[PDB]
Amino acid sequence: PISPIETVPVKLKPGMDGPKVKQWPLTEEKIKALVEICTEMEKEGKISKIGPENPYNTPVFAIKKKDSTKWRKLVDFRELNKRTQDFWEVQLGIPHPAGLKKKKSVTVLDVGDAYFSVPLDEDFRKYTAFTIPSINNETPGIRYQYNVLPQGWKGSPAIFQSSMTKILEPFKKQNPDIVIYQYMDDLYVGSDLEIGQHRTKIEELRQHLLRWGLTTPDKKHQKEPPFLWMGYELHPDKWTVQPIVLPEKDSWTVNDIQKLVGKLNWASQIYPGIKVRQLSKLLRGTKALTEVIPLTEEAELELAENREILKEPVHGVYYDPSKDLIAEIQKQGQGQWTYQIYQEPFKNLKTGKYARMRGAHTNDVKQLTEAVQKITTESIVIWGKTPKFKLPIQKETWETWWTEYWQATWIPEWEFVNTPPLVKLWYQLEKEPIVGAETFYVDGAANRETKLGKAGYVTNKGRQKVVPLTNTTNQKTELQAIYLALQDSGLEVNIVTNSQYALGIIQAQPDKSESELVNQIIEQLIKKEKVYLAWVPAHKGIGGNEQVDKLVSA
Amino acid sequence: PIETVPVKLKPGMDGPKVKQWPLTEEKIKALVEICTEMEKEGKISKIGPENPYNTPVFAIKKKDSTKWRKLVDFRELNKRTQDFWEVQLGIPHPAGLKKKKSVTVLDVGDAYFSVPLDEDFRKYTAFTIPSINNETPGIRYQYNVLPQGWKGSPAIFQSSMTKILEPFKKQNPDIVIYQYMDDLYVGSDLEIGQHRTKIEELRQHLLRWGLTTPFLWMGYELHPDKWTVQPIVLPEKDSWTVNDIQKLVGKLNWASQIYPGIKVRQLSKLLRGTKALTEVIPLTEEAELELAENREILKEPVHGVYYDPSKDLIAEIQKQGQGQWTYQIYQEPFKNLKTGKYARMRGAHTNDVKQLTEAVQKITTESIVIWGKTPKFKLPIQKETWETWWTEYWQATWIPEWEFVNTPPLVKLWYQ
Ligand SMILES: OC[C@H]1O[C@@](CO)(O[C@H]2O[C@H](CO)[C@@H](O)[C@H](O)[C@H]2O)[C@@H](O)[C@@H]1O
Ligand SMILES: [Mg+2]
Repeated sequence: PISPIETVPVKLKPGMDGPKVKQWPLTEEKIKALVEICTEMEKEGKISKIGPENPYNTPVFAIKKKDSTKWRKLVDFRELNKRTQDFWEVQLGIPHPAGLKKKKSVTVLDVGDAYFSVPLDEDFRKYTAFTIPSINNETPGIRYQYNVLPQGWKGSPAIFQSSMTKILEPFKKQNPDIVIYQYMDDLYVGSDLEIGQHRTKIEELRQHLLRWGLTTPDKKHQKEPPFLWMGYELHPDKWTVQPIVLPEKDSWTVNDIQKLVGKLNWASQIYPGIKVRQLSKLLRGTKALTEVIPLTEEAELELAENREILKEPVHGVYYDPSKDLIAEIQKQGQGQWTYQIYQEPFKNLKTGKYARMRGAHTNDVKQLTEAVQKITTESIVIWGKTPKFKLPIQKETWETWWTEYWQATWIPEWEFVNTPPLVKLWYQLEKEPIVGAETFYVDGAANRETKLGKAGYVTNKGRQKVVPLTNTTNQKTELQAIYLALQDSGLEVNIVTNSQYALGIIQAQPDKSESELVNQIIEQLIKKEKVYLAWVPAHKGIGGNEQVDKLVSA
Repeated sequence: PIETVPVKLKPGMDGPKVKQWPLTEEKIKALVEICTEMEKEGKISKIGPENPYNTPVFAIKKKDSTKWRKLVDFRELNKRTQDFWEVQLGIPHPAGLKKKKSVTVLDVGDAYFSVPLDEDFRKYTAFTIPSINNETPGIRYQYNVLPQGWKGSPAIFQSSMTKILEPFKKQNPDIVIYQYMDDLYVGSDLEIGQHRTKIEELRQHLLRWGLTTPFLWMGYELHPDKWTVQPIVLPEKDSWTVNDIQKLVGKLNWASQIYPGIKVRQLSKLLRGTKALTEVIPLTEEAELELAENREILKEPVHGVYYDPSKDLIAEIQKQGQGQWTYQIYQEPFKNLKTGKYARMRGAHTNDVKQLTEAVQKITTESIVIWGKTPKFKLPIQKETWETWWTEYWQATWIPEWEFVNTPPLVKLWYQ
């Protein structure tokens, strides 16, 4: 006698009725294999037949299970899901084997027919109705309604996932010597008991589940390592991801690259040194999923370097709370970064990457800060604590940066590791004007309509320049003006602009930019020995600003 | 047997649907323990996924406190909850609290758990406790009593509050009491020792209702009579350079948006040529007075700036370096109600976030005391950096609204 699982009350959204969709056209092979499935569902108690007083129905179809002769039944509840109440999903994340502690005894077993072992709410079953053609819509076919959580319904996951937790609640509390990771119907069970007592507890658990109607077939019952779990292979002292198949096709479509980049993301969690910059650049644009893209010389060198890494099989280790967490980061160029998290040298818990190019202007320090913040959040999720950081940036470099930057920023306890390429600042603007350096008053101007402009400067020594410009904007001219002053000055220079825009960029000390004009200014700023930028309000009749504004405007 | 006070959301607004953010090991344990005890005592009850609402929850330690304190981020729920001033349960604000020599802040949130919460409103208080490495799905609860940090708790509970303080108020008519969220603000003009005694009196007085019917023993001292403002200042130099006058002009040009009478004509005259920044140029007869007359205008108060209770408060903060931090509070731009400067706070010279957090707490405290409102902050920080560290340093029982900005300092306007 099975114990009944208390139903979860479910509603539709306010002012909405049930679903009313006519059956899709259905080929003979599909119409015939289904009628075999429906009668069996009525047998085990999963479905009831009566329909005439039920105006609702949802479409149904069937696709072959992955390379199997079997036919799978699916219901297009997309219309019901719109009309069904919103749920709060209790699955907040995915477990990671790097967060597992080593255990002496382990088991992995699944629940057979997860969704169909939990009863649906009595009042909501009517809306799950559906209709199946008899023999090509010649006769009036069979109707049905679900009595359990159906596949394709947006509520089925969250509901079962929560019900499974209530059933486990008493067992976990009366067996604190056990650890149970539950992900949907998959159960990982570990302990430091003698395997006899482990197999015992697993049977107590195995029966405790059956008491509420949850079977645990022996097919899905893993007893001997390695344990297949969440896409990983769990050996006693090491874990590893299941094999990774990279497409080896010579003619690359968009989707093939998307598929390619996707696997390298998944691969980056254990295989150190993965890059995906140049491969992702190939996808930039409105390129359809069918367009063949020729791999650039940089993308071919990166895809080759990634295969070099995946040739050798890599394994990660398990967590030891007695030890600190170490996270070490390395720069790999082109706004890419890789990191390894470990407690013992050369025995990584896991690895990862960070290649985000956020913004038009950036520098390595900003990015390093962002990689620390990504690694931190990832560490809190898996281990509940922040790791010690080993960064390729010197204390003096970092101290200069955050003390002078105008936004708040910080890095947790960290130490320097001399692993080139180190992160550094490529130039530093002077805080006060430079005695003896020529003073350039710069400005620029462009015609909003004709898009023609001018850029130039005037100096205290009588130096002047003005340049005509085509297909430009006020912003670009104001930058070009600064660039001219930097080219035409000595190693030390003062500069005065009324461009709030140009100053906001430079003062952040970018080392890379999507604007070549900005990159050129950067290249110049690195060559100088002392630079002093200064801002003045426009059209206030000040100094050389008044003069140069007339040159570039009129 | 306490009848519930009904509650509604603002017409045409769903409940809060906010994701829970990752929590550290030490913080999950505190909540699991705290929520196990609240469930036993019936103050909360477990729920399922059929409840579509959720609010974030973490734990904090008030200043100089070693035990954890459950803190719910009811900012979303508070904005979607009915305004209780229209219900006349709104708490009036005393204009004399900011004039007292001493003010103690007492956490009376523990009292709100004695009052039930309207059954039809409990589903809006749903929250989830996460687990390390996602060992377990979310464990969801919802409140059956007035929750801490919800703007309706002090409103519904005020009627019971004024009762408890009736004898204390009648014995001590000079003391001022003000309630904001889970906090009680008590201020008097007594000597320090005499003040702290009247607070312990108020405490035991609360025990006399605790026996009758985080913890109450903690108290934090303020001194509003000692609060000063940070005005705009023009430097006093005996010799000026082209650069000094160029910065001065820009600053005076910006300041004119606040003070209408500022003028820069006679000073601009000194910048007629095309000179080197380091050149020293003297001040003309007309310029010295123009500078002095501008200094005078920055002494007297701005015209037509006053507090409007119907308008939200905004607060901006600027990082000045060397552990210095300036801020301004306003309702309409350029009509600042207060300006200040903080320095040598915790975190100085090593942690920007800890300093900025302390500053937000400092500023919010001053807005509660002065106007009875928390301002929305314009924080000088990158979003991802703030959302990674700010909970590691929060020590208050309330959480203000905030937005992020990036405004490079072209004019050192509030500092020199
Ligand atoms: O901080 C913004 C960030 O937080 C979230 C979730 O916590 O929203 C919070 O921040 C807002 C600004 O104060 C609050 O108004 C909001 O109610 C609060 O939940 C996210 O929406 C957002 O990414
Ligand atoms: Mg101009």
